[PDB]
Amino acid sequence: MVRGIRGAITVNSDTPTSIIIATILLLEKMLEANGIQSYEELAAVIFTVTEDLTSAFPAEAARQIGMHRVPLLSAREVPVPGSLPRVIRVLALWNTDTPQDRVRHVYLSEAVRLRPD
Amino acid sequence: KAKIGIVTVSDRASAGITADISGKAIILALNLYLTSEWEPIYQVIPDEQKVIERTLIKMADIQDCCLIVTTGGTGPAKRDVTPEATEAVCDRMMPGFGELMRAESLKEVPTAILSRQTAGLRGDSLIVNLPGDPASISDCLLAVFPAIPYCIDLMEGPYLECNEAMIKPFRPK
Repeated sequence: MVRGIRGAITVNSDTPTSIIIATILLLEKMLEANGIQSYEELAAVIFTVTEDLTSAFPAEAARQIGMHRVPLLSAREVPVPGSLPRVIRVLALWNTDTPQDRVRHVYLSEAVRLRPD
Repeated sequence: KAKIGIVTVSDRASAGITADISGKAIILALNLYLTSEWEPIYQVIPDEQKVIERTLIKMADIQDCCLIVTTGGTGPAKRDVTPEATEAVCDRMMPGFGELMRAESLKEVPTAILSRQTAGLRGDSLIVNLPGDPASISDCLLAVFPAIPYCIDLMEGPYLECNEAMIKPFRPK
């Protein structure tokens, strides 16, 4: 019994500092918005970045906040022309029995335009 | 051990309505920049000029902060009075900081000329104004910090040491 948590955030530039900070902020807001106490509830966390973000792996942000024992994997987002630039997307696999409609998903900064809810 | 001040100027934040975020990003950025030992002095205060003046003075004169970083209230709105509070507590102004942050944001947003951010020195403490928008804090802090450790050197302050993978400061020999 697993539920996916989706997250997204943008950055103004492709710098290692800005990528890590934004991922730390996003990751911690998806955890708070679902009342997740310990990292041991996470089966894995998957990241995607757009073509214009290459200066750092988003996985370093998880180790920056103590997710050394959490499996992480990153990949490249589909380069759709005209889509939102410099987006870091997250799919966290949450070990819980929470109903689907009660899982809270977090879209931050310019990435709020991605979902109209 | 070095001490760095972080001042968030926001009415809604200090009242408890909204979370800081902007101050959190500044502290996260400093943790990525610095490898040497440092201690954050963090304050959230409303948009009252006299409160900002006292908060900067306490951090610089009482708590011995070699660098104080502010976020919020640097625009043309009526309640935006952070630049005036910074000029009040500083005996000397650093005009190069304000010029650079506007020149970098001007590459992207034309309204960067509406920014009134500035920077100055109170004794041997450096005070720098950052924007209120959390998205702009990383880019703005990253543009000026390469010069900050050498500035604190010239003021006979702590020797800040940086992670060269996150930011590369400049120091002549």
